Amino acid sequence: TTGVYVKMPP
Amino acid sequence: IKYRRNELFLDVLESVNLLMSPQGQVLSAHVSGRVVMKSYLSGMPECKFGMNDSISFIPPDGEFELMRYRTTKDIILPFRVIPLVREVGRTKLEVKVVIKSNFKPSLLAQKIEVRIPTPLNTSGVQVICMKGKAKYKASENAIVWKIKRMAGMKESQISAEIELLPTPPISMNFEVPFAPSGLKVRYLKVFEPKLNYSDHDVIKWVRYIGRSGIYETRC
Repeated sequence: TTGVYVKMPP
Repeated sequence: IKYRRNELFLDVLESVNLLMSPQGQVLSAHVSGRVVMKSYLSGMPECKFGMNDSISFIPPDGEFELMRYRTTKDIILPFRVIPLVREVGRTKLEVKVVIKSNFKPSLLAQKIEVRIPTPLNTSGVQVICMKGKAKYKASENAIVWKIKRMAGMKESQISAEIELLPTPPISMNFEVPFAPSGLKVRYLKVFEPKLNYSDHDVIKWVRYIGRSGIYETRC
């Protein structure tokens, strides 16, 4: 993974 | 200005620069970065960014480089190059370099490449590497050693032999999933007081992309 985004943890 | 799926994507882009000594001193290093935020939000919300070491604004619906930092202290050096050169007669040059990955095994650094430079009295280069795939490009003049992807905290050696002829530092390159600067997006409060969509009602996305600019290591 290098461009894959990831959900933030609010 | 009105969407049904409310998202935004935070881009933390970096470029960690290094400068090591044959022994192990970090003669020089730093990182330059900018954070781009690609958004598609309904209305004109005043936001609240977060992080380590928080700019408020109303995002130009579309794409815009939020800020742009440039840290210099306490930097994460993604790789640790360490070479061994052994002389002989004037016939051969013994050279062994080794790269090291200093990060959480749960991450994969990709697009890796080491450039061990040769001399001009080069006749032929021989090399072996249980991992990766290298060749001796006579034009550019070096032993480009490329690696597909590499996990963290692991080791990897490349032993070559420069056949001299009768008569610079090893540059490295790499992309990572984390930010060398240490930065981290804590929060991004989306707030449009006018319309009915809430903050913990938005879909937030954030990615860390660290590129290697000048990652040279004196031989």
